[PDB]
Amino acid sequence: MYSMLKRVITEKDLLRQIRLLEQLLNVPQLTAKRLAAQIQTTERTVFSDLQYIRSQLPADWSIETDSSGIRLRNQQTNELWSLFLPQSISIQLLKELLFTKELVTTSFLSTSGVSYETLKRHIKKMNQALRDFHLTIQLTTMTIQLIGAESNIRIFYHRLLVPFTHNNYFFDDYSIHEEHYFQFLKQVYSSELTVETEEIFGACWFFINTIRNKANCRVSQFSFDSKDVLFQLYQPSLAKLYASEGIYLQGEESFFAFFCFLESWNYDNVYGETLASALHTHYSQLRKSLQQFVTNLSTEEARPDLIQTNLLDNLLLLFIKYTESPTLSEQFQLEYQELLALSKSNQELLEILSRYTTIEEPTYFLSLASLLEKQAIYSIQAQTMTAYFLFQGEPAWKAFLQQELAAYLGTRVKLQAIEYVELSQLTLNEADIIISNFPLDLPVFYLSLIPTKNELRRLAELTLHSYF
Amino acid sequence: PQSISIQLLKELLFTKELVTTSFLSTSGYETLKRHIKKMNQALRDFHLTIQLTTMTIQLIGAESNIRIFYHRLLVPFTHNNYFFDDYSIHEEHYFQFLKQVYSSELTVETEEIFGACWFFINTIRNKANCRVSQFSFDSKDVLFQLYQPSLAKLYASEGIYLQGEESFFAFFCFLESWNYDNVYGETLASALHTHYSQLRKSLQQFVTNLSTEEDLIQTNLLDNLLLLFIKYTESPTLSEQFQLEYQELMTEQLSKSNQELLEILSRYTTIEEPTYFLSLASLLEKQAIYSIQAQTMTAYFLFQGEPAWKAFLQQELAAYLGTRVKLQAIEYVELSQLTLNEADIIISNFPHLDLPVFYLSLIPTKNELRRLAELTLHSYF
Repeated sequence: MYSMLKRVITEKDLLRQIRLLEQLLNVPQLTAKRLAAQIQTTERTVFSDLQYIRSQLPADWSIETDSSGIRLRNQQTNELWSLFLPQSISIQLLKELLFTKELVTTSFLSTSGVSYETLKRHIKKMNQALRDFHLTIQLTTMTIQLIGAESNIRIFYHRLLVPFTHNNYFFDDYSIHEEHYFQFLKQVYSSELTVETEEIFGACWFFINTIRNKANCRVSQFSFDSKDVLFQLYQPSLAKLYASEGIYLQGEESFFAFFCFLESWNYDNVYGETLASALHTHYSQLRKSLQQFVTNLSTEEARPDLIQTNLLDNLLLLFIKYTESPTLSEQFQLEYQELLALSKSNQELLEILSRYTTIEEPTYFLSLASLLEKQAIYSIQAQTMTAYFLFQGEPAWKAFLQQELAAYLGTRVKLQAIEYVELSQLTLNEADIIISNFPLDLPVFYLSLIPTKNELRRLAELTLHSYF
Repeated sequence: PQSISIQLLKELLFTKELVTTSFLSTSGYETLKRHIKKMNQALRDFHLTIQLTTMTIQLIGAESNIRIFYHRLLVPFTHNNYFFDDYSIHEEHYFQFLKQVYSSELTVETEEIFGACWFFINTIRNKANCRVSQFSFDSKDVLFQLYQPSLAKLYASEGIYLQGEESFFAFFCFLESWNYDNVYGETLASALHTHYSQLRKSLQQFVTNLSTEEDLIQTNLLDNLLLLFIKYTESPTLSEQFQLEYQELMTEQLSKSNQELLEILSRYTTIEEPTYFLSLASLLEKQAIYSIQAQTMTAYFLFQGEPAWKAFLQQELAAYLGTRVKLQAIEYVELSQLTLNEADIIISNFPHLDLPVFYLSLIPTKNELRRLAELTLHSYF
């Protein structure tokens, strides 16, 4: 979330205060002094932290404190983060290691204000969270450096800084650089290679790749195919984007930049005609195997509608992303928290992915496979619950109430009006319920004649196994 | 059981006049005058009142309003033996009556327990010699004729012969239990078409003229209004008195148009103080309009994170939020260029302070799914 940030701040008081700050931007209610539960500390410290914060807010911010509680008000949000984050040594150190491969230790001790042994002690802590990304900061009396494969260095920064894509402390004058990414998207969206993408994710990649290129930290050590078709199609417009920062991309950098862009592509996409035809013409082997797979999944769950969903196009794109570079696609999984009947049939997906590529721990991939499958199946499944509806009282109001309830319960809950006589029903499944206003064996949800706010909370709650 | 109140209801439920000493001692005069004048403040809400003399205890006002009050009082108690001695036996009689209707070409959907409870009360009141009078009705009315034989047979099962006014009133209790958005059997439908086609023609002009006055014709408004007009024209007096039952509902939940409705109404029946009719009519319009508005709020959806997750989550949010809510995926770009209305929210997990944002966690908790439902409530109710 900001949780990468949280793992990398080594100063606890400052982390605490960062957690306080987010609290009062995130929740524009009044928060109670009692909030201290949410931050997990004493109210005492909350009050000391607030005063700490107050003493250094820019003029147009304020924190107002009373009986009604605590609240942050302003007469833009990242100006607060730009004030507080650089107060942390570990963030200062990561900011400098993003822009140069190596720092002079004495010169960083000088600007941070700390002793070598103290920095050693912070860097030990930081190295515990970098461990997962396959990185470590080495500290000598001469040099401070970020050791690890350049691809993994960039993925870590991307995870860490994507939320700060509009922050001037990390990306000096970001808006001018983002305008370059916007211009590249316009050209893409206005051509027949148009493709939908996550633009903040894209733009932050553009920023990171530019900065590492200017600091002479180049990527390598991954397989790709120089002659890959999608790569060749997009290479020109990616060359122009990076050209706008005075970057020329050598062979490896150029594929990396393209891979980063590809990772930003959405599912259920709308592809321009040149992209479409390239995907129909140059990936017809993968496609056909996935077609077979989707027909066999549909057959095995007993609903041929599946074949008319986007599952085929989504799975193709998933496989493309993985077979473009297994080294990279694997390493890119670190951007996120890697958190039965499909999983059996997914052994066929797993064997198809041997046929084009090799992969080691496919758990993340299978889980994306599953999300796409599950998604497809839910787009076509009918209703997964029957809200049985027994209502005695004024007929006009029953009919209106019935209609409001069905609409509000959404398109997966069937609301069926029944009579007492008919309720001798062995049509009940672990999921189903009866809604009633009449006292009445069974699981019954009682509604007031005019449903209360409480009744409707609990009612939505009990639909939840039918939705996520 | 020790509610002296109840206890007085019951004797007057099952007995017209009381000897007051009988109650005075059958229970435990001045004390009773106290309980009655407090009772009497609710009674007034039904145009009822209890009267005490030394001689008798007596519920003054129309037998009709008494029975309506009892009905609001007991539809919940319909499967209770304290009020309805062996309800099981009696309800069985109501079920056979429905079958002789439901099997047959007179079928109509109704609220069966509201119906059963009317049958029980009308039985009780007739056997205790409290007759209704004091309304207007046509004995040769075709819907009444149609249902009279099956109703006569329902009451015959309790040993009752329906004396004329009691006949129509039992028919009306039944008619009042009929649902809207109904489906009618062949003989009922044919009656409807043969005796109300002109009225249907006039409500159809009305629905059109109302649909341009602000696409309603896709709704079921027409037939539901026909049914309203059918209930009402059977007895405006009884129609208005039965509104006493749900006073609560209506007094909190298109007025000029409805003058045409009244003028139409006036060609078939009297329209003296047609307050309820006007509230019912408004509630049908409301539901008809409701089903045809489509989207009343927009939830803009800003997501960054794993694209597979984006697509699943967008789908499931959209379904959960329902059809009256537009889930629109936007990029950060368009946030500044949103022209955004009262109801609208921004759902997100990328982070400007003062905005109608609802922050979602990459797997939303039951808890934040509760809150989200809440934000939609003014678009659904």
